[PDB]
Amino acid sequence: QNITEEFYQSTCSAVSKGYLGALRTGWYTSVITIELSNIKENKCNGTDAKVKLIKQELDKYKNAVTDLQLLMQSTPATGSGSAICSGVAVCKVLHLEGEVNKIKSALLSTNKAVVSLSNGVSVLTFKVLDLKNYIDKQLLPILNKQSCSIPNIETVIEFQQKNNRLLEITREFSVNAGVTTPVSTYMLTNSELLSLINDMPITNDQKKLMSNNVQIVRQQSYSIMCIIKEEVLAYVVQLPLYGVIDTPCWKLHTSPLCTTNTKEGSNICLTRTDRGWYCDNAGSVSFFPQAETCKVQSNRVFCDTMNSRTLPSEVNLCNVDIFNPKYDCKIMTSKTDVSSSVITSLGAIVSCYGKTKCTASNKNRGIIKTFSNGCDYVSNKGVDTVSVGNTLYCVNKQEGQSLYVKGEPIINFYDPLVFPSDEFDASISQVNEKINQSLAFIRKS
Amino acid sequence: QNITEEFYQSTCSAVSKGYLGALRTGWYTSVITIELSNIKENKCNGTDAKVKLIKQELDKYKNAVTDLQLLMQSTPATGSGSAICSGVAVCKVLHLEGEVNKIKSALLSTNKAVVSLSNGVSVLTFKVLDLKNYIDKQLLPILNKQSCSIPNIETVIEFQQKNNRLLEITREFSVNAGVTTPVSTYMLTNSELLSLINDMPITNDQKKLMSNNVQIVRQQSYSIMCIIKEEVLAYVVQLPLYGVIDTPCWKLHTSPLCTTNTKEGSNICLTRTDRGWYCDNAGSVSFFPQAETCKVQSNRVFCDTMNSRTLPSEVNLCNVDIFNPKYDCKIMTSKTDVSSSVITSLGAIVSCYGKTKCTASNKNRGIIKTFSNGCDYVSNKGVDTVSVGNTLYCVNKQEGQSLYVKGEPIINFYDPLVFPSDEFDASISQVNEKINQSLAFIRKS
Amino acid sequence: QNITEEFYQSTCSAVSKGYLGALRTGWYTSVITIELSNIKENKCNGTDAKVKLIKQELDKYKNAVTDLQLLMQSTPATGSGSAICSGVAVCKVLHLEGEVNKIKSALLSTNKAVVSLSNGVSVLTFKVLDLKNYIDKQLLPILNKQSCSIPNIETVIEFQQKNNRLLEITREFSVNAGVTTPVSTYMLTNSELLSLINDMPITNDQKKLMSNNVQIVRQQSYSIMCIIKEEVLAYVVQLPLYGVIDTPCWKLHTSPLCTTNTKEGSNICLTRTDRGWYCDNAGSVSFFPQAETCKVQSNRVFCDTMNSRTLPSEVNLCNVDIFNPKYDCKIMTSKTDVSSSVITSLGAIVSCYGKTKCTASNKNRGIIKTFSNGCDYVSNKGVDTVSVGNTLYCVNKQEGQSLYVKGEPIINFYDPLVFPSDEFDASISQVNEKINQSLAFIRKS
Ligand SMILES: *[C@@H]1O[C@H](CO)[C@@H](O)[C@H](O)[C@H]1NC(C)=O
Ligand SMILES: *[C@@H]1O[C@H](CO)[C@@H](O)[C@H](O)[C@H]1NC(C)=O
Ligand SMILES: *[C@@H]1O[C@H](CO)[C@@H](O)[C@H](O)[C@H]1NC(C)=O
Ligand SMILES: *[C@@H]1O[C@H](CO)[C@@H](O)[C@H](O)[C@H]1NC(C)=O
Ligand SMILES: *[C@@H]1O[C@H](CO)[C@@H](O)[C@H](O)[C@H]1NC(C)=O
Ligand SMILES: *[C@@H]1O[C@H](CO)[C@@H](O)[C@H](O)[C@H]1NC(C)=O
Ligand SMILES: [Zn+2]
Ligand SMILES: [Zn+2]
Ligand SMILES: [Zn+2]
Ligand SMILES: [Zn+2]
Ligand SMILES: [Zn+2]
Ligand SMILES: [Zn+2]
Repeated sequence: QNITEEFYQSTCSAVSKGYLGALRTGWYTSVITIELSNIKENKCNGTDAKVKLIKQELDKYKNAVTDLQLLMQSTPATGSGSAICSGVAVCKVLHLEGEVNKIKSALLSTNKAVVSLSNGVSVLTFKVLDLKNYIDKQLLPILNKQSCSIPNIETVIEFQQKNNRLLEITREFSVNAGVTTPVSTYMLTNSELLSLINDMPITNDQKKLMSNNVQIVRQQSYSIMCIIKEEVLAYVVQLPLYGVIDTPCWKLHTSPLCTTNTKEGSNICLTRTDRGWYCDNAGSVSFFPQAETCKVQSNRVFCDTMNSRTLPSEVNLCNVDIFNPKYDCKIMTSKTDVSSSVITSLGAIVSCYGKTKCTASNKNRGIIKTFSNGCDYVSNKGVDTVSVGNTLYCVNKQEGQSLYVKGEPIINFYDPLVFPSDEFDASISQVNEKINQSLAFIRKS
Repeated sequence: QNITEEFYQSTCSAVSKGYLGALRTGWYTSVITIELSNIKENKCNGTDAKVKLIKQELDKYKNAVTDLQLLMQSTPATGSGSAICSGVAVCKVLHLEGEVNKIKSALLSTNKAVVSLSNGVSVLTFKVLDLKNYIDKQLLPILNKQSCSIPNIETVIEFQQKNNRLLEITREFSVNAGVTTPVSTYMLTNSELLSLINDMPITNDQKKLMSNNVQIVRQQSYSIMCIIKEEVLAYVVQLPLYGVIDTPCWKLHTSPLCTTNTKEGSNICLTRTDRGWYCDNAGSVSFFPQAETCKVQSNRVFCDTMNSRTLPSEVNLCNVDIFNPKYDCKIMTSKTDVSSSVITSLGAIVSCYGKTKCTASNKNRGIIKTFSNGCDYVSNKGVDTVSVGNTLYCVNKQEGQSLYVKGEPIINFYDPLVFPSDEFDASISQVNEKINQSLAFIRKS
Repeated sequence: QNITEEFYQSTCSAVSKGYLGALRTGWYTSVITIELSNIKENKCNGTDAKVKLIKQELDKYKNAVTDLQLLMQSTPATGSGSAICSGVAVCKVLHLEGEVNKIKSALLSTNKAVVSLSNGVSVLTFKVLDLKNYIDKQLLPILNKQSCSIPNIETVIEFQQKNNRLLEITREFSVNAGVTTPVSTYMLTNSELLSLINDMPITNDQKKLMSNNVQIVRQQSYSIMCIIKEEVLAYVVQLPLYGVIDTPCWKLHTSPLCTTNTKEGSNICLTRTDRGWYCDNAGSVSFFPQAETCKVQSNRVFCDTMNSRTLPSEVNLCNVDIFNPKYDCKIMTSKTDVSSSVITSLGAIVSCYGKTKCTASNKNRGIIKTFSNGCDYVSNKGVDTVSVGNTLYCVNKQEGQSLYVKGEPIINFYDPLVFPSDEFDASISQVNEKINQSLAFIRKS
């Protein structure tokens, strides 16, 4: 909806509100079949280039099938095994005797058909390529003789077009140990993907969402290779199910908050930790530390709960009351006062220290704000770039309202001498108790 | 052989035993040649589309050769230079005058031939593509006249098939600064790779291993571009030699071990460090911290010693006796009691703290175990998924025996007040001495 | 110029001097247009394979245009937005009404033309592909009838060659959300890149530099997709401008510096931090912590200031005087004495501790130096490999002069008992004051 921002001068942090989240909570698997031709090598009298070209392209069909066969005899484990158990279970059903015969019967007349497997999964099966029809009708009557018949150059070219998708799928499945991500258009065409989305047991408001963000759907999908058996090549595409739709999502941005003394070695720093995406999820907050686990389309966010952290909903109160022991508001400390900048959703946080020249300029007006020593913030309204030292950042031109929450920087509440300057993932209340215990050691003496 | 597991309740860690390791200790280089045609651009009377198509494809042959030439005038350094010295030394020999003339003579009649270079290396050379034969026989008599002769569409298509492998190799060598990894099927076909494996100075038991794991061999190989000189395109493929075969390998899994007090801010945590693959290697243990440096095929492990750490064999005794100062059993400490789970080889470790809902469910039975506060473990026998908060993990369905080693969690042996909660790569005996020194400061006062 | 090295025995660090740097400080954008044909699907009497092949390839042209259209309706945000503001601003100008009509007029007769946009940018526009000319002249008179005319197989093949570049560009723009990097030869051919370099407002000495390192230029460039409007496909290529040329650049290499006591648990370690590339830049030093932000061609370095840190020029004095509080010479401390090696530009630093077998061998001479416990260094003159434990490193064979700066290891100046063994990003003067404060706590008692 409306993207807004709030910069907290007290903690040198910003929160971008107003995002609508789509959290993946389930998987929808689908079987993709390719009708193959069970043929063995045949040698006949061949000389003219058209016979050679067909036999050359026919061998690329042969090596592609054998490459997929030795891939399933020994399949190397992948780091995606903890996320593909839903689709891997489907490949084990197809390897059972008689199960490939079922999908082979349902896809006898149409491209799409629903198939009830022997494991209780009513999966939707597609036949995206038919090589048995082309080889047995156009190639076998030409090559299964004493001397090879002469094929036309149209047949040589038409067969290279059909065989191409098989070769490209074997290429991806071989280099990725049968589990590929994202799902390419070779694994599933955009036309096939939209038709697959439409047939999903999801709401009409949810089908419009996945259809407008098909590239994000591909990046959050898996393609799993199953088995080759009885002239059938089958592989499972594992598509995301977003059980959480239109949930509030905020992104926390943090920057170092140091003191501004004039002698280096006499300054202490403080920075909020656990920056990233926070979204309401099932009575708690799902935090996403990794940056690539949430795809954004500027109004919206698409996250995967596979790489998330479950936090109490009180964690959002660290932005308004950080000194409350009721919520573990975590920080890191040091004595490294180096200047930096963070480009937020509607502006930029600037931490300027030392002799560094920090500024924000407009392309046609020039320098419109020069930052002093400390932590500050600037809106994107009228600002194009932000320069910190010899580094120039670009400000996001997204429309929205920024709110500057003025307040005393909390680093000024700390006596420098007894400060813990080597804390990593420490809570605010944790550090204060460590300071109260270290001050008693000076009180008695 | 038999994959087994041992979960240590005292240290919240699991060790997966029974893996057979294959550690790379050497390199076997091989020269791959492509016979090129030394031709310059020729212009003749051309109009019909077949002459244009040949000249268009002929220019793609020309720009591909010139692109490889300017790549060798200035070749950017790569991060693989510390691992390709064996193959880079071979390219420098070919750049010597008269050395390319030798391999050009040995490959005069056959595709494969052994060549003794001028540096003491008896390397095996392959001729995988012959473009000089096709250009000089089928194209030059057509184009080296006053007016161009009319080539058939079979020639136009047959030349695009042969020229394709050259264009794809130049594409990989250009984007990767002459050093590509893994070695694609364009650099070396599966047929050429198996034939190359067979001719290696390794045991017959070792040839069967590399032939059943060709994809892992590709991922642990390098393709290095040499020189283009005297109508010859040569590049070295650097293949792995596994001097260590069938060595015991165990994978250590660790999870946070915290106390279970009811007031947050009064709990301390502890976690074993240096998780990853450990393998016996030459009287010591080779530890692999990076996750991608060891490829697994579920019975076996394929690691590269390039990114390994050499540890004394006593490091394995940290799983049975962690408090022994004879071996530096390292841990990290904090006060961050956040729930998490780790999917092991035969089960899952669960560290549950706070209000987090941790559970393990079966697809048809439902919740079969609910974890309480602390660190626990569950077998894969009967378990399909593990849920921690809003995150659901998939359990590996590998067959094996798990062993639950009961014991008091070592975190209970620590007084919370004087605990060091900010140690990173500290030893157990190191921390205890720091606690004995900090307790004396309270003893005197 | 001349690459030299200096190893500091006192700090276990090496500095490789003599590199000439090229720091990117600006962007030069250019518009790349592809003339498309505004056609809708037409159905006529078609049977022979040539009509089917044209209509099949024509649909791949249709889906490629529609895929680029739905990509611009909703474009996912990328992590490169902070570096593509220069090029993104150009795409917004083309989306204005009447602006695409201007470039469409300038490119009416030639491939290249300068166009003054409605935002003050005098950009250079290229027309690299003309599909409207081929479709409207060779395909529309064949297909826009009652029954389809029979096209020759030369037309079917000639159209697959022209349409291929469009399909490959749509593939890259779709998987990368309209912002691709590096810029492939499909986005911009080597012939087009060199011509684009030549027309740049840079010095003749600067054009020779970019032309000899086109692959590095591609890796530091961006390709941004603009809009499809009025039979024109336009996208911006953002090329680097190196405002800093021939600047001195040094690379700092660090290795752990531990004590050599015989009882483990009684040793302390120390390591300089902030290793990487340092270059003089505008009166300060630009430090590059990330390894991939600087491309090297062995004489030269090509860095991007987008991911850099601005430090005072006094930071170089940490190599000759580390104990001076005037510059924050930062270190990290621990008690982890594990052996390791670092391959430098002209040699190798070796930190050998414990029972580890550290050595440096020559291929024909064997072991030429055996390292003892502590930190040492070896030149590349006569050395081929360096072995530490079960790990073998390769030494860079670059020509240059090494200088061994002898000195007492600074770790011996520290009393082990009161040492801070858990400091991360701490300054030398910071740690010494923490030791002076901890010794007073023992002085009074
Ligand atoms: C967003 O802001 C506009 C004002 O520009 C307001 O009219 C609208 O109601 C806001 N949307 C929501 C969901 O509050
Ligand atoms: C064609 O086949 C015959 C056998 O039917 C064989 O004798 C002859 O050599 C073949 N022609 C070739 C191989 O060119
Ligand atoms: C593996 O376990 C089986 C029991 O299922 C046993 O018969 C076999 O000997 C074991 N293998 C080894 C190498 O001990
Ligand atoms: C063909 O070649 C002749 C010279 O031999 C030249 O005069 C003529 O223009 C050419 N035809 C073209 C270029 O179409
Ligand atoms: C590099 O070293 C050579 C000596 O081998 C010397 O002649 C030359 O002047 C040096 N270059 C520079 C720029 O100092
Ligand atoms: C050819 O077109 C005619 C109409 O003009 C139509 O009746 C006929 O069925 C077509 N032939 C086909 C579709 O094979
Ligand atoms: Zn069929
Ligand atoms: Zn951020
Ligand atoms: Zn030959
Ligand atoms: Zn693990
Ligand atoms: Zn035109
Ligand atoms: Zn280095």
